[PDB]
Amino acid sequence: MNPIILIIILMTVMLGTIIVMISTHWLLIWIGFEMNMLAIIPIMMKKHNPRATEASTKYFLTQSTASMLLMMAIIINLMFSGQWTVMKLFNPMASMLMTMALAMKLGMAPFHFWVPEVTQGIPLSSGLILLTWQKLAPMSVLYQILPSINLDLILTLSILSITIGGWGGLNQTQLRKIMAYSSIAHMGWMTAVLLYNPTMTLLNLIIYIIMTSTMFTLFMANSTTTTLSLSHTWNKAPIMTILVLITLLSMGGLPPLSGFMPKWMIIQEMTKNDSIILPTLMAITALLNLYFYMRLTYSTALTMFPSTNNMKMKWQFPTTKRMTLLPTMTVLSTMLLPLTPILSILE
Amino acid sequence: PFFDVQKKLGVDLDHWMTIQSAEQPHRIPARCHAFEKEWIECAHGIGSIRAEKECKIEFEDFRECLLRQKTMKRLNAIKRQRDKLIKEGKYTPPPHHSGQEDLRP
Amino acid sequence: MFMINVLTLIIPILLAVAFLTLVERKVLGYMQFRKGPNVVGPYGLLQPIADAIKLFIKEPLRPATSSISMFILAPILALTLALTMWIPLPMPYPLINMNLGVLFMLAMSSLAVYSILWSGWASNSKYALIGALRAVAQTISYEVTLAIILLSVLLMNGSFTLSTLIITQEQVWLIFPAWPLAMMWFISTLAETNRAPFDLTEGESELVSGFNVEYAAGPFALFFMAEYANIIMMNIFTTTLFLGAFHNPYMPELYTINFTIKSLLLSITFLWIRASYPRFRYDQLMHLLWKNFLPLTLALCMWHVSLPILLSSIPPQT
Amino acid sequence: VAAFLKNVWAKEPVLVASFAIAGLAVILPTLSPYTKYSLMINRATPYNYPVPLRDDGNMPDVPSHPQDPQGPSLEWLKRL
Amino acid sequence: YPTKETAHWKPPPWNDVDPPKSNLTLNFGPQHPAAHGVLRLVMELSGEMVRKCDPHIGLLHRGTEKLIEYKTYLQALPYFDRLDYVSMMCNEQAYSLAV
Amino acid sequence: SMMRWNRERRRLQIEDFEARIALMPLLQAEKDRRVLQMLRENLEEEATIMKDVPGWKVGESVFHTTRWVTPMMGELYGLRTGEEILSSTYGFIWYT
Amino acid sequence: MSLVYMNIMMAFTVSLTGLLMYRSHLMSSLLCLEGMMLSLFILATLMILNSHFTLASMMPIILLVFAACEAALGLSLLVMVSNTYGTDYVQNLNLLQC
Amino acid sequence: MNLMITLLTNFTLATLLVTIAFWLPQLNVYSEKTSPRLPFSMKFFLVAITFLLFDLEIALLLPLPWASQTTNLNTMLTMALLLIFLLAVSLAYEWTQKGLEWTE
Amino acid sequence: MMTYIVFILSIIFVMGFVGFSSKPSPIYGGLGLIVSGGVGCGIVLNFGGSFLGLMVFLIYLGGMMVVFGYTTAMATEQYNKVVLGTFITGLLMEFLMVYYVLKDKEVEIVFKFNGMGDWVIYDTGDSGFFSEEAMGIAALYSYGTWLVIVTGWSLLIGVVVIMEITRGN
Amino acid sequence: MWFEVLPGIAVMGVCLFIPGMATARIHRFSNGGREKRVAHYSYQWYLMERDRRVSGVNRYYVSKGLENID
Ligand SMILES: CCCCCCCCCCCCCCCCCC(=O)OC[C@H](COP(=O)([O-])OCC[N+](C)(C)C)OC(=O)CCCCCCCCCCCCCCCCC
Ligand SMILES: CCCCCCCCCCCCCCCCCC(=O)OC[C@H](COP(=O)(O)OCCN)OC(=O)CCCCCCCCCCCCCCCCC
Ligand SMILES: CCCCCCCCCCCCCCCCCC(=O)OC[C@H](COP(=O)(O)OCCN)OC(=O)CCCCCCCCCCCCCCCCC
Ligand SMILES: CCCCCCCCCCCCCCCCCC(=O)OC[C@H](COP(=O)(O)OCCN)OC(=O)CCCCCCCCCCCCCCCCC
Ligand SMILES: CCCCCCCCCCCCCCCCCC(=O)OC[C@H](COP(=O)(O)OCCN)OC(=O)CCCCCCCCCCCCCCCCC
Repeated sequence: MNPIILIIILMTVMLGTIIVMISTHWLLIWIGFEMNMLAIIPIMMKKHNPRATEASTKYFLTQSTASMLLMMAIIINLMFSGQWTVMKLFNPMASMLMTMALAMKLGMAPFHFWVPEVTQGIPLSSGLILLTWQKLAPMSVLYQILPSINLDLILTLSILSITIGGWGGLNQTQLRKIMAYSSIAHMGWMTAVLLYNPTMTLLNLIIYIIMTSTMFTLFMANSTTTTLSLSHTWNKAPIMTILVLITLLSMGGLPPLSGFMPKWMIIQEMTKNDSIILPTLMAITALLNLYFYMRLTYSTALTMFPSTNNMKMKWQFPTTKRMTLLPTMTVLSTMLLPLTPILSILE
Repeated sequence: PFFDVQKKLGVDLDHWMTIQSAEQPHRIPARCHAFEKEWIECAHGIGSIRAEKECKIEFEDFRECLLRQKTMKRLNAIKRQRDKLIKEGKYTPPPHHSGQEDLRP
Repeated sequence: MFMINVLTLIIPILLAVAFLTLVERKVLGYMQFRKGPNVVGPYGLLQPIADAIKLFIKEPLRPATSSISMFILAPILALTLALTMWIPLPMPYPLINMNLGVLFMLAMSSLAVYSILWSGWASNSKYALIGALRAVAQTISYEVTLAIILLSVLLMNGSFTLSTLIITQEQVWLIFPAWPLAMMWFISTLAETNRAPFDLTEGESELVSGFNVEYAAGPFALFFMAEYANIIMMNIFTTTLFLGAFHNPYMPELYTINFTIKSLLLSITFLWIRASYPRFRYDQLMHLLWKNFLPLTLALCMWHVSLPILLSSIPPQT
Repeated sequence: VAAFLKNVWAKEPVLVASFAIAGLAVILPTLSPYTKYSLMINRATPYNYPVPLRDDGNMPDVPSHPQDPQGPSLEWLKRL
Repeated sequence: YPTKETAHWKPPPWNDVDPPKSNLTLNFGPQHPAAHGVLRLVMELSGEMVRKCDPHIGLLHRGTEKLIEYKTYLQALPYFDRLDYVSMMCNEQAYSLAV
Repeated sequence: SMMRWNRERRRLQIEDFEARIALMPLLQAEKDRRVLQMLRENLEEEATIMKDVPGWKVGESVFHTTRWVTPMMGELYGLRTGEEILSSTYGFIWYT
Repeated sequence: MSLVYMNIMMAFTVSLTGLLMYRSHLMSSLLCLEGMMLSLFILATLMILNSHFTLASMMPIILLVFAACEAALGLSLLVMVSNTYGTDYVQNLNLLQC
Repeated sequence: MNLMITLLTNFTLATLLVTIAFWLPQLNVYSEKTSPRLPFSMKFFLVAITFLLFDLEIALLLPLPWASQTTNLNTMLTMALLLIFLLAVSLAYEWTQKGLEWTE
Repeated sequence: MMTYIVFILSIIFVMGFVGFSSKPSPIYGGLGLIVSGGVGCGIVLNFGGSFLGLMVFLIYLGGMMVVFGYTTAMATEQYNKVVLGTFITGLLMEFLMVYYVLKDKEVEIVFKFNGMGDWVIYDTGDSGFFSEEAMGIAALYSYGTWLVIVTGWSLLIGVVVIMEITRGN
Repeated sequence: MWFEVLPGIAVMGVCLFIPGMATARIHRFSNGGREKRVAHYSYQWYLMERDRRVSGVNRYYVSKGLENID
């Protein structure tokens, strides 16, 4: 791709997300999602192989279905309210349709069925964009419609997303599919606390984006798309094994790391509202996420899988890859739990 | 993440298409202009939680302005009783509901 | 009484289409130093009747079709659109006096390519489908300049009303402020109807028009007469659009004779262009559209947007 | 700026005419004396009803009748 | 964890690029057979382009220059009018100059 | 030529609009009496029809307000013939 | 409410279940998607004309333009799939199962 | 209603002439005649999508004869010239990256 | 019957969506969506949306379904049970809905719906010397500055996006 | 010579002359010897329906002047 065209297309993705964030009109929300999808489709087809075309086709179909259901929810809102303000909805049917449409845009279960395939079919930078930047706009729309969101619907979507994102990654050896099922589980965690305290939703979103950006930046720096190719990191760059160790122990919710902070604050705010069983089932289900995280750490850092002879040639060459913000994203995804009351800036 | 950039910069990007009572071209009134103005001027500043209960009557009048469901239900009742009285023979339509009276203006 | 008006529209359309074949063969005859038909009728006037009776009893051609229902619907759609493009034409009064007759004609002429595409789907040839795709791409290509030239002219009209376009040109022909739009319009309407030098289905530069080829086609007379209804219609629309005549409200026959004479001269100008030039290659008229007409059409579209504002000559809405 | 312009007028006169017509369309209403009159005619076209005012007692610039002298006049539109 | 159902799953390629897993051949004829009418061409088209053009001739092969062998010189003269039948007396003149 | 003629056409449009404006008070008065005539006739026929129904309030407002609400098409042409209905509800849309 | 709104909603759900149940082709999926868009256009237009809400008259144009650009993107994806496999069948697009 | 009567008459005349032209040459009983994927082009699809995109830009340009009547003429003239300029920039990008090639 | 003309067109609209949504072929699917777009356009035209109906004909049916048929001619090759069965299933469901709402004058599938014609809910006013729908569409330029900016930017990006992904390199 | 095409052009011109002259004479016959009322805008239809109501014979084209008022 022409780098001028790449810069304009990434600015168009960011512009669509900004138009969803800053606008007060439902048509501009829909325009922003259309702009976002239309611009992100060539980011997925950057390499032009049949897997990227398949992934972009599946992504187009799911996001197009979600966009049309979103416009139907907007149209039923215009029926029962005669206006266009992006605020609470004035019909539970429009609320159900918009919650389904935003669940399809997030890839929350049971609409999760595109996320591992589409994440597998695309490169690691485009997968990073899909799993971090594309979560910002539908969570903003869910942040603005939460007086109208059905409780049972969003909690069913949340627990089904946590359970399916837990049992999905336990069978996987591809790193992109592991990050995709981790995306499903963490979006369940984010929407589970939304009607209770959406500041903790924003906290979980920011900490998840930092940790996912750390993991995809490590995967781009090591050029590893499978577990077994990530295993050969110790014989090439031994510091990267330490970094994937501390980041995967972070994403599993282990203290004293910063990935403990979101789920601890979510359990902390949901038990204020007299819900004990639901965050306990969420917390027990997150052990599956930590299980395949521990599987990755055993395969990469805590053991040494046997390498090949051609690694000796790569010993003689350093990394020329622009590892942008990788030390900053590694430190902020591990050592932020002493700064847990920093969450008040998101209020 | 409702970053209210429009109110921060003072620019108007989409507040004009948002409601029916906004400044329309050639001052065209909407069919529920008064009802939406009453519901908005009721519900302004008191938040959603107080607006769902303290502005329920203006909201009901505005919803029944938009959808006209109570009006159509009333017309269904009147038309059904009228057709029943035509079927029972106890009613004849007047000359001004038959087309034989050469209308007013 | 209104059905009488509909029939006195649509039956003389078919008679004018029938005698356009005679006028074409005669005018192409004398422009080629020969004569057209003069044996079959007195001065050849019974040539279209003889030819229509010949075509209506000639055998259905040789083969069968891929889709039967679209093979039926493509002449039905072609004739229906070719007859419904006439109803907002003000001459001096339109049949259906609609507020958006310009946009109606542009939309129903955008619908006209489905007859081409369904006749391509209907024939069993995979090569006639390619030729139908090339003709569809040609027609939808020149629809772009049709739309933008039409918009640029209606910026001096004030509305989409075709009857207002007679009121607009009471002081001057609208070809005088808009002759580059008029000449690009005339060539683009020439390229809409698959008319020479742009007729690639009925000529060479074609992969399927090739002497012992396949492709069951329909009755040729119906597509032919829908095509000539489109030709006479687009010339009357160009006459109304640029060369709009004087209209006395108490004597409508003055405007009727005037637009009739101008439309006849403009259809003879179609006949006189097709007997003067070789055909374009397909990429040459794609070049003529996308790299010659459309830059000038966008430039003149900006010009006719900004020109009534800088001259204080904005036409009224009503 | 002179040899390139003659060269592109020899090679591609269609595009030279296109950019010339487009450039005049852009820059000419900013140099036109009649652009103000377009605004003045469009705001003086009465699509709606001129809804009258309650005479509280002191509105000297609002007339009491259409044919009164005070009020926005259209002598410029008749005369031009 | 392989199962009975997910047994046919081979692992994906390393660079995620799969192998891709033609051009048109046209028999040609002149449109209206009045000028040439007896031309046959076998094309190899590449969309718009022409990759190979194979003219098939002999469709008007009459065996003129075997019929000449069994006729006299005056009898062989009118075969030359019919070779290039828009260049009649030129071929007459060429055979005349040869004899 | 188009400058002179479109300036003349805008002056003629303003003349037609001021004829409309000078006629609008009379037409508004006639339309007020028109809709009040039709609502009063519908109220009288409701009074002579809706007697057998228990608990019916004749002329009951479906709105909680006492503000004048603009009459609907069914509120005026509801108890009348279908020809008057069609001429009021698709007359201008279907007109030529 | 209005009786025609029931039919336009049921049309959207019919084209939904057509889009939510594939048979073979991706083109039929895009046709069901644009039928969904068509029903959205009609329903939005009937509301905005019914309300006499003037500034939302430009909204169905924006819906039509954005979703036809969406449809052009979908047809380009279909073209790349057909250039890969020869057909637009959805069962050829199953490489990403493993 | 006059329009629907006219469309019904035109569709009926079209169907009647098609019914004639498919059933009238069957009256003369002839003999029974017994003796006895297309290559995809990227350029055809690209000129079709180029039509569709510029037709959407035309669909934005279509309310201009009404938009000239506004009172905010500086804003209206700016956005009108901006839409025609975006159509021109779309054509320029379609030019210079060799999109309009062999169907130029 | 004539007072229920928009309802009759809406029933033909639902029947057309059942016709192509059962998906016999992309060719006949495109045909059914063309006929459906025409009758839904008639629904729009009978409320006073003349410009929006002609936008359906000129843009939707005139450009986009032309491009869908153009691409379908380049995808499938020219020459059942589930299609016809789902067609008659949708036809039975729709005529049962029609029979219920015509015998009861109130139905509740998801929302409540009237059984009379939709002529009742119109307005009894005039607009003057303009179409309100035409003036609201004309206001895309003076009022809708940001809307035109984002729509034109999305169309320019759409041109760039189609040239990037169809290049294959 | 060249004027031999003029009978066919004359027949085609008469066939183009028939629809417009026909609709002009039908609009004068159907509307009281005058033009058909053009109602593009709702004010024109409002006045036209007012004319239909004030004529008494359910016709918009029956004009009532100063003889109708006292
Ligand atoms: C409506 C009534 C009739 C109208 C007139 C039409 C009748 C005459 C028809 C004649 C027969 C035509 C048969 C078909 C011919 C098709 C080929 C053809 O002509 O191609 C077009 C040719 C194509 O170009 P070309 O092929 O000749 O040139 C080669 C081009 N390159 C180098 C790119 C390969 O020309 C055009 O496109 C011109 C279109 C119209 C131009 C209008 C000019 C306006 C100028 C205004 C002033 C500009 C100066 C600068 C600015 C000044 C400002 C103050
Ligand atoms: C309420 C919240 C509101 C919003 C707050 C902010 C949200 C931040 C969301 C971050 C999303 C990041 C998406 C990916 C980075 C964006 C730029 C981009 O696309 O970079 C990829 C780029 C492409 O280079 P290319 O050559 O294509 O690489 C493939 C190999 N040839 O280059 C590369 O591939 C280089 C490899 C390294 C790239 C690392 C990029 C890290 C970016 C994220 C930083 C962390 C987020 C900011 C801090 C937290 C904020 C909440
Ligand atoms: C394969 C299928 C068959 C193919 C062949 C047949 C179909 C194709 C050819 C016919 C196309 C029919 C087009 C019908 C609508 C045309 C647009 C239209 O109605 O425009 C005219 C006018 C709008 O202008 P305006 O003046 O503003 O309105 C009156 C206000 N005084 O508006 C009016 O005057 C409104 C009049 C009442 C509304 C008329 C609605 C007609 C019925 C619905 C459409 C029927 C056709 C369906 C198929 C269409 C094509 C797919
Ligand atoms: C400022 C106002 C707004 C301006 C924008 C609006 C424009 C309206 C017209 C729309 C045009 C759309 C398409 C434009 C494409 C331009 C680029 C181009 O075509 O470059 C290629 C061309 C050489 O073509 P080639 O690659 O050989 O292709 C085969 C063709 N024979 O290269 C060339 O032919 C060279 C073209 C560039 C030089 C032209 C100079 C014209 C100067 C005219 C006088 C000054 C006018 C003031 C404005 C100037 C703006 C540049
Ligand atoms: C808006 C206007 C539209 C006008 C459209 C039509 C234009 C052309 C009008 C007609 C022009 C003149 C026609 C003359 C035809 C030849 C007549 C003739 O002489 O036929 C001779 C033939 C055999 O007769 P026989 O008895 O053998 O003669 C030997 C005598 N020693 O005898 C016969 O063949 C028998 C008689 C045949 C007569 C045919 C007449 C022409 C019919 C054309 C059909 C349409 C006519 C117009 C309809 C509308 C106006 C009324």
